[PDB]
Parts: sequence; C-alpha cells; structure tokens
Amino acid sequence: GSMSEQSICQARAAVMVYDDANKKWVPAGGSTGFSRVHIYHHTGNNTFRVVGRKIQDHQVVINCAIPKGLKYNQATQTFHQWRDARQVYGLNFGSKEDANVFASAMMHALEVL
Ligand SMILES: CC(=O)N[C@@H](Cc1ccccc1Cl)C(=O)N1CCC[C@]12C=C[C@@H]1CC[C@@H](C(=O)N3CC[C@@H]4C=C[C@H]5[C@H](C)C[C@@H](C(=O)O)N5C(=O)[C@H]43)N1C2=O
Ligand SMILES: CC(=O)N[C@@H](Cc1ccccc1Cl)C(=O)N1CCC[C@]12C=C[C@@H]1CC[C@@H](C(=O)N3CC[C@@H]4C=C[C@H]5[C@H](C)C[C@@H](C(=O)O)N5C(=O)[C@H]43)N1C2=O
Ligand SMILES: CC(=O)N[C@@H](Cc1ccccc1Cl)C(=O)N1CCC[C@]12C=C[C@@H]1CC[C@@H](C(=O)N3CC[C@@H]4C=C[C@H]5[C@H](C)C[C@@H](C(=O)O)N5C(=O)[C@H]43)N1C2=O
Repeated sequence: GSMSEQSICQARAAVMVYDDANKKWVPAGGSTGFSRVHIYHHTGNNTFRVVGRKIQDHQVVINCAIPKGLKYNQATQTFHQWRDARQVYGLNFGSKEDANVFASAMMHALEVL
C-alpha cells in the first residue's frame, strides 16, 4: 500500500519546465513560486519519482518518474535539471544546501535503480 512508498529526501525549490516552442523556462503548473519537492522510493518495485507541491497551496506541479539511467544535470550551484519525454524539468533551489542535499540523494537513487 501507500506505506511502502517512502520519502527519502525533500527540499525547497521552484519547479520550472522548458517551453520548447518559445525557448523559455516557465513555471511548472502555471505560477512561479517555491515548492516542497520530494524524492519518493517505491520499495516494492524499487522505483523512484519526484513529486513537488507548491508550498502556499499544495498544487502538484511535478510528478515525474526517475527511470534507470536518468541523467541529472547540475547546471549551476542552485539550478539543476533533467529530461522527461514530455518536457525538461528544472529546479531552482532555495539554497545551495537544498541543491546539494537533493542532488546527492538523486545520485544515490540512480545508483540503486
Ligand atoms: C507528504 C507525504 O508524502 N506524506 C506521507 C508521509 C508518509 C507517511 C507514512 C509512510 C510514508 C510516508 Cl511518505 C503521508 O502522510 N501519507 C499519508 C498516507 C499516504 C502517505 C504515505 C505514503 C505516500 C507516499 C506518497 C504520498 C502520496 O500519496 N503522494 C505524494 C503527493 C502525491 C500527490 C497527489 C496524489 C494524487 C491525487 C494521487 C497520487 C498520485 O500522485 O498518483 N497522489 C499521491 O501519490 C500523493 N503518500 C502519502 O501522502
Ligand atoms: C506523465 C507526465 O509527466 N504528465 C504530465 C502532463 C503531460 C501529459 C501529456 C503530455 C505532456 C504533459 Cl507535460 C503531468 O502530469 N504533469 C506535468 C507537470 C504537471 C503534471 C504533474 C502533476 C500534476 C497532477 C495534476 C496535473 C495537472 O496539473 N493538470 C491536469 C491538466 C490540468 C490542466 C491545466 C492546469 C491549469 C493551468 C492549472 C491547473 C488547474 O486546472 O487549476 N491545471 C491542472 O491541474 C492541469 N499534473 C500535471 O499535469
Ligand atoms: C543535452 C541536453 O539535454 N541538454 C540540456 C541540459 C541537460 C544536460 C544533461 C542532462 C540533462 C539536461 Cl536537461 C539543455 O541544454 N537544455 C534543456 C533545457 C534547455 C537547455 C537548452 C538550452 C539552454 C541554453 C541555456 C540553458 C539554460 O536554460 N540555462 C543555463 C543555466 C541557466 C540557469 C538558470 C535558469 C533560470 C532559472 C532561467 C534561465 C535564465 O537564466 O534566464 N535559466 C537558464 O537559462 C539556465 N539551456 C538548457 O539548459
């Protein structure tokens, strides 16, 4: 059930997607602002996903599988990004610590997939 899926990291970040047509970053879910972003581990099938919800109103702005082999790119010390088939995601972290802790947890997840 639900309890077999566990959060293994959370951080504060503004979630963005790249508008491939207009060549600009846009807020995930339509409104710019900070979200609480988790990496969840489904222990039964050993899969991971990233889920983020806006802090002010809990809107779900990202719910993204993390497949085996995903390339997680640290573009700057506070902006990280990865590819999904439908769009590129970016996380603008609220602090360097948020970014580094999230990235480490992501790299650990990628190495156990
Ligand atoms: C913040 C947090 O995780 N608290 C958990 C804390 C906790 C407590 C006990 C053990 C484990 C955990 Cl981790 C929580 O208190 N509980 C209460 C029981 C349930 C849960 C426990 C585990 C799962 C993990 C995953 C998350 C969940 O349910 N999530 C994430 C947001 C995501 C968003 C929307 C909905 C969508 C409508 C449908 C579906 C969709 O995304 O398809 N879905 C979701 O999947 C929604 N769980 C929980 O919330
Ligand atoms: C597999 C996959 O990645 N699929 C993507 C979506 C996708 C499918 C096919 C091709 C490309 C893409 Cl990109 C996905 O699921 N993504 C992309 C990031 C966001 C989301 C992740 C989670 C949440 C859960 C809720 C839902 C959501 O956000 N929906 C539903 C549609 C509905 C329409 C409009 C907007 C309105 C502007 C504001 C608000 C309003 O109605 O108030 N709203 C919404 O509520 C909007 N999510 C998503 O779409
Ligand atoms: C091979 C591959 O897939 N490559 C991807 C990246 C990637 C590599 C490996 C694995 C996965 C991925 Cl995903 C790629 O290159 N992609 C995917 C997204 C589009 C982009 C393509 C072109 C542009 C060029 C510029 C850069 C960009 O977007 N950058 C630069 C840093 C800079 C920092 C912050 C944000 C700021 C919050 C808003 C805005 C601002 O500064 O105004 N901004 C930015 O401008 C941000 N691009 C990209 O990243």
